[PDB]
Parts: sequence; C-alpha cells; structure tokens
Amino acid sequence: PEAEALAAARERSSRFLSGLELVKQGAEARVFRGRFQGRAAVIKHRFPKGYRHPALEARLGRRRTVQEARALLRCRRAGISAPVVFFVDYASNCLYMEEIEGSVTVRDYIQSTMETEKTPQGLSNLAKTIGQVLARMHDEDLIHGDLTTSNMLLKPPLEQLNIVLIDFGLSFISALPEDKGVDLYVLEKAFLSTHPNTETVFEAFLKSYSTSSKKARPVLKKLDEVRLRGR
Amino acid sequence: MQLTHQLDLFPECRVTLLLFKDVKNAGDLRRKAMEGTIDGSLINPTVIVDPFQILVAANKAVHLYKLGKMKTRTLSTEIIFNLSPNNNISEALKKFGISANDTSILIVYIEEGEKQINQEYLISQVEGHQVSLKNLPEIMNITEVKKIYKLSSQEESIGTLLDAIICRMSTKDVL
Ligand SMILES: Nc1ncnc2c1ncn2[C@@H]1O[C@H](COP(=O)(O)OP(=O)(O)NP(=O)(O)O)[C@@H](O)[C@H]1O
Ligand SMILES: [Mg+2]
Ligand SMILES: [Mg+2]
Repeated sequence: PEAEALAAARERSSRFLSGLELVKQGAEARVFRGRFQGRAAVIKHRFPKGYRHPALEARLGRRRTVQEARALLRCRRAGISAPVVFFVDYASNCLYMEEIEGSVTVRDYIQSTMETEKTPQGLSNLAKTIGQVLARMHDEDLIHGDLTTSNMLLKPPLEQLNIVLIDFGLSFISALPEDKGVDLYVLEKAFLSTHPNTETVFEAFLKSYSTSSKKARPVLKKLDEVRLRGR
Repeated sequence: MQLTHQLDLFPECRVTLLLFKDVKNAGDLRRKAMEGTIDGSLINPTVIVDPFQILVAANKAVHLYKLGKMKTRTLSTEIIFNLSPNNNISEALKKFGISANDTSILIVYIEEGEKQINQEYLISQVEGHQVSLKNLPEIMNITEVKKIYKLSSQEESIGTLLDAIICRMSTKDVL
C-alpha cells in the first residue's frame, strides 16, 4: 500500500470523524454518530495511542475491527439482532454501522428500574428475553467475548424488550461449552459489580437460557466449573 | 430523470444513477462497456433494491480506488463487484452486470471535482427510455434478489432485505 495514499486515507477519515458528535471516548476506541449516505450511523474508530510499537498498535486495531466486522455479519445471518455493517475502513480501523436510534443500554434500564421499583422483580421479563438472545447466539457457536449490560441496547419502544448486542471486537466462534460458560461468567461478573442485588435477575436469565438452548446443560456445568476455578 | 448523491467520506465525488426501461440495444451497450467506449457501470437493475445499495458499493469502490487496492481492473468494474455477496470476480460482473437480453439497465458513474461526464451523450447511446429512479421498485424483482444473495428466513426476521444485503456487501472482504 503506497505510503502517501494510505496516509491520505487516514487524514481523510479523521477529517470526516472530526465534526461528528462524539458519543463515547472509550479505552481503545472512540464512538461517533452521524449520517452515512442518508442513514443514521455510528462510527467506531479504534485509534492508535502512540504509546507502543506502531506495528503492534496497528495490528491490534486491525484485529479488533476484523473480529467485530466478522461477528456482526455472522449475527445478521443467524437471526441475532445487532447493528448492520455499512462500511469498514481498514486503513484507519473505523467501523461504520447503523445507529440503533434512541437506544438505551441495558445497564441504564437496570439502574433506572431499580431506583423507582426498589426491587429487581420487575426485571424478570428483561432477564427472560436476554436468555433467549444469548441462547440463540451461543447455539450458532458465537462467543460474544465481553458480555456486559453496557454492550446490550434496548431498541425503542423500550418496553417491548428489543435487545441489540454490540461491541464484538473480542468475538469468535466456538462450540466449546467451556468457552460459552466463560462468556456467561463474564456476564455474571458484570452484573455483580454494576447492578448490586441483581443476583435474582442473573438466575432468571440462566433459567431462561437453560430453556431456550438445547445445548445448555454442558454450558451450565462448565459455568459452575468456571465459577469455582474463577477462570 | 437522474438521481445524484454526494459521497460522505469523499465529498468531492458525486455518484449518479440513471435508469432505463425498454432497452433495445442491450448487447451493444454490453460490448461498448467491455471496450471502454461508454461511461460508467452497467448494472442489472432487477437486483438493486435501493440506491443505498449502489452508494455503499460506490463508497467502497472509491475508497479502494484511492488506495490503489481494488479487486477489479477499473473503478467501473469495482462498483459492480462490490454488489456481489461473494468474492468471485467473474460471477459478480456476470450476475450484477447487464445481460444481452436486458430491457432494463441502470447506469452508475462517479464524477470527481468538476470533471463532468457527458450525460447527454451517454443517454444518447441507449435505445430505451430513461425513467425516474423512483420506478426502480417496478423493475427490482424481490425473488431474484432473495435468490442471488441467498437471504434467510432468519435474516428477514430481524431487519430488511436491504439490511442483510448491505451486511454481506460490507463484510465479504473479510469472510
Ligand atoms: N450501533 C450503535 N447504535 C447506538 N449506540 C451505539 C451503537 N454502538 C455503540 N453505541 C453506544 O456507544 C457505546 C460504545 O459501544 P461499544 O461497542 O461498547 O464501544 P466500546 O469500545 O466498548 N466503548 P466502551 O464500552 O466505553 O469501552 C455503547 O455503550 C453505546 O452507548
Ligand atoms: Mg463496550
Ligand atoms: Mg470496544
């Protein structure tokens, strides 16, 4: 790749990204929002930090971006609701995807539902639905890699419990029940230290997961293993 | 009449769509595109379900053209290849390009800066009737789309056909 050409693509992509509404400046990536040929879009830029070997740095941005692109395709084909991929710029490591307009993360719905209800029992229907989504996801052998409540959105109308998974930079394919239980254990940890006193709700998700996945029994046994081993 | 959109990521580039029905000189236009005597990309309008489709394909084409990293020989062929769900170049130019018997053709070209394309001369070259792009639904055949992209029941259950189409186009270079 001609150096001058590549650098031009990079400065073209940041010129565009500048000016956009910054949505989240995260650890490894910036998320902006805007329009892409007429559609509402979110752009995830895995920016280089300069604090490391630029070869290692670019390799990392690239692999994350390729992992997410590949997973988002595999989700769509397998009936697992996640954002549509518009365009992936590999010269800069930017993922252009459909914005889930008006979405709320599942974390925010949980915290706002436990400050008015004062009880987690109103969350059970949420729990059941998430069991269905992750069930189908795991049954096509897709591991999310970072199941948290911030990586699930709720698509308006919020109360219908329409879940959209996001952040697939660490996703991958595996039929290994241990890998699936690790996926669930990452979620359980996430619950533990984000939404206190939600243990009832994780078990509710687990029951519905058990019911909607017929490959669940080995997964849950390995999850007990992972809980014990802690890894 | 025509339909034209600026490219968001390449703001000096216009993408123009022209649609024609009752096209008599189909095979002739085909050979004129192989020759390099006609401007733009001649596309099978019956498997385009929306201008957004053409625009995603045109955007990726211009991106790799500027990087000198296209898969096909020219910008005009790259636009058509990006429409394909798979990476087989020849199947893609054959399927999403125009057949000798086509009576509908879509012309897509890309202008950059002020270097214009003789639109009048290009319309001048087609023995058919330039219809509004708004008539594209009449010519698009959902059956053939669902067949050439191989779109699931599972995909239809969580979005549009356009959405599944875009998702395959946008990620085939890594699958
Ligand atoms: N497709 C989308 N539609 C709408 N909002 C989105 C979309 N993708 C991301 N967001 C929002 O932007 C945030 C960033 O998403 P994410 O994919 O988790 O990037 P990230 O690298 O994990 N940033 P961070 O979660 O802070 O580490 C999400 O938590 C949402 O609030
Ligand atoms: Mg995240
Ligand atoms: Mg991330």
